[PDB]
Amino acid sequence: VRGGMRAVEFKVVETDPSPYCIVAPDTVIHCEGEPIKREDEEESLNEVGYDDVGGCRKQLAQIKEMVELPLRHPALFKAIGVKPPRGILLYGPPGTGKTLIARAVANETGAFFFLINGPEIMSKLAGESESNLRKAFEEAEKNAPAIIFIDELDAIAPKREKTHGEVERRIVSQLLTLMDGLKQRAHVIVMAATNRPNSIDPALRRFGRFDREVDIGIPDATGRLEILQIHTKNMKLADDVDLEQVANETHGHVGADLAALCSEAALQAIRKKMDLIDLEDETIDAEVMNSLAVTMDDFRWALSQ
Amino acid sequence: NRPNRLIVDEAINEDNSVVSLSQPKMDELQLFRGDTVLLKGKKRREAVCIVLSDDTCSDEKIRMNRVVRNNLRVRLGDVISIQPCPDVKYGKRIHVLPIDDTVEGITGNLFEVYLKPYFLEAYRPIRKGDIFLVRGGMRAVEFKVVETDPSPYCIVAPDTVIHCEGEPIKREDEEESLNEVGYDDVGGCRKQLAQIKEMVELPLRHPALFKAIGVKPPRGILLYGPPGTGKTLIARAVANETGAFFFLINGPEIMSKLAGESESNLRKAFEEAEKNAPAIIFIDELDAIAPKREKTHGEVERRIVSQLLTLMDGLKQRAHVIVMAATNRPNSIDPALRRFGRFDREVDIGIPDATGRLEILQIHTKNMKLADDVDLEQVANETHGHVGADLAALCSEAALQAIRKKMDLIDLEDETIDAEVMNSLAVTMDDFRWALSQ
Ligand SMILES: Nc1ncnc2c1ncn2[C@@H]1O[C@H](COP(=O)(O)OP(=O)(O)O)[C@@H](O)[C@H]1O
Ligand SMILES: Nc1ncnc2c1ncn2[C@@H]1O[C@H](COP(=O)(O)OP(=O)(O)O)[C@@H](O)[C@H]1O
Repeated sequence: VRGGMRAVEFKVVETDPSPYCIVAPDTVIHCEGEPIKREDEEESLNEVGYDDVGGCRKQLAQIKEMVELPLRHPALFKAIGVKPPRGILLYGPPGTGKTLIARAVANETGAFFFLINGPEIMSKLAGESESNLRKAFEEAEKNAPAIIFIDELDAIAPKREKTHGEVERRIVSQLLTLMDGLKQRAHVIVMAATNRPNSIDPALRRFGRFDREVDIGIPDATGRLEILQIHTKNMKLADDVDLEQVANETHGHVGADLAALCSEAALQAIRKKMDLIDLEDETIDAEVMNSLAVTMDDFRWALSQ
Repeated sequence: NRPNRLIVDEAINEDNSVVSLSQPKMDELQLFRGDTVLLKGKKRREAVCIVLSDDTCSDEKIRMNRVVRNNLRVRLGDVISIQPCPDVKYGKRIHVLPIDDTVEGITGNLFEVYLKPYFLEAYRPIRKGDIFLVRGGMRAVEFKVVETDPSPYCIVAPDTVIHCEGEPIKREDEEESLNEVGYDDVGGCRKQLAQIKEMVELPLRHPALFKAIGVKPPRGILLYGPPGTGKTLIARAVANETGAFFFLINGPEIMSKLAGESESNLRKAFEEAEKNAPAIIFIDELDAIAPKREKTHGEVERRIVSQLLTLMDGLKQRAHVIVMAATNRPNSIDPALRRFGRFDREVDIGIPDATGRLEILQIHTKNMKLADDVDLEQVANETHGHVGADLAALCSEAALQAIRKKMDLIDLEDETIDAEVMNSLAVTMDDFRWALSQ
């Protein structure tokens, strides 16, 4: 159930007409004050899903079929002799949803996920850095089927003309080795992200490595409208809010932009309304957050900064 | 929902005894042009002031300077209640002492140099426990009201006796010095401050909001502009002004530690800002740490940036902590620092305009005695491309020049400088002329 700028998950502990029934205007509803703890096999809905991605469609269609078999039907490859794609490279400017896309495909496919971030790896001491890459790959395999997503890849593999360092080079090579090291039982796929080919070390393309590529462009008008909706699903929008308009005027924006736009319009709304009445810094009351509504005026303010 | 509850906004009048409301509010409250009022705020505190009208003030808000705002224990944005106080009467005795860390360095008769001028026929209303500021002798002295005869409040009239029994009380933790950076110490920037202010308003003043909400507040604020533009000053003020915890990081400083010892510091810094959140982490010369573009080169130089990137992405939590950095321009910085969740907000602090300099000039001459011939508007008018650091240097030089001609030749230096002396000395337009001509 969505509201007060967030979503609450509820479990049906028992129904009178058991085990199923319809909740009618007369149905009494008990809600005895104690919040149950989530059970391992009960994925939170607050998780990334294909339904949290907008704009991409053809790209998702491709990626989906690419991982379908290896990540959902591993035995197939134990019995078969064909090779599934091994590395999927994601092209596009920042805030395009590459990470979001990779995280969803994983969740959405029950796959094990492990995120690697260049800046993060590249800040470890020399040697301590590679030990991590290996420890990472090594773990993704323990829990395969799994998806290893290297975030800012070019932060690790730029070699072209920009590489320089008896460590910088020692790392790439390490990544190359680790890549070729794949291929086994329940398969694990590697997904990386960068702004464009040119950034990456040509070696990473060499077939058996990142042999598949997907370019996530910038959304189109419809794409933004879509993205807008996704990021306003938990908030109360006034009737004057025209997302289509908002979508129509944000030409070259990317998801990260639109999300920021929504976040700002809501915080702006929170500052005029709630804020001035003043019911903050305590333990925010649901009813309050629930009544507050972002207005087209609030998105106007955001689009004008 | 209480016609007497108002949002404490900034002051137009720098005088410690006055607060401004709007006429329609003065009516609704039935208050007059000079009525003494009783102001209630936080930590069960109070203050007594004189209320004037302000056509630029809004019905809901109340303008009040940092002295009163502190006496009340409220920050801008906070709410206080106002009530009339006509029953107030002329004071008999008054005991006040200076706050130790505001008189170190000087010797002399403060009463004569400070109290006497400050009160003199102004009929300032004071409530016991009040702490007020007085400027002179090229510095500001802080005084606390230890006790008033007509207790707990009264007016200081030409007849009111004023005791000042020689012992300087020690400051109390929760009593911020007025000698601290404030929005009132910044001039020129306005729109930039307006932006930054609203950016940190919620996360730094209403943390729980984000515990209960799912929206993301800006995470990194990047400040663009040439040197001496007040970027550091701006960041330090927003922090103070918002009760936020502040932690300064300086590139050159970090980049001088041994390899590894340098990153350990960045982490230890971020790690501490979080301990005391809400907090503001200001990285000073950022480009001294993150230039990567084409100018980065070093199995340590790179290892640091990456470290900063990691630390940035590491943010996001309970009471939020915001990161503010400063550089001369985009180009200088590593493009990676822009990547949304990091320094996703930018603010360009240009060079002041004519009015901006006039403003800045005033701020840096508030503690000195200016002769009547001093024309700051002129001074402002001729300093075209100057920036705050310039104007401040200009003031500092004009005063030192004044000190060298006057005091200096009479010769009463190298001993324990007497307040009365420093207080009499006045910087003349001639002194600013000398400065502007070097
Ligand atoms: N197609 C999209 N649909 C919905 N949200 C998106 C999309 N693209 C980006 N976003 C928003 O922008 C943030 C983008 O960051 P991320 O997914 O890490 O993208 P990238 O890896 O390109 O930087 C996401 O967390 C999401 O909130
Ligand atoms: N807008 C301003 N208002 C008042 N003083 C200013 C302003 N800008 C700069 N200054 C003066 O210049 C010195 C500028 O240094 P700093 O604040 O560190 O600026 P920056 O970080 O750009 O070098 C400040 O301490 C202050 O005395």
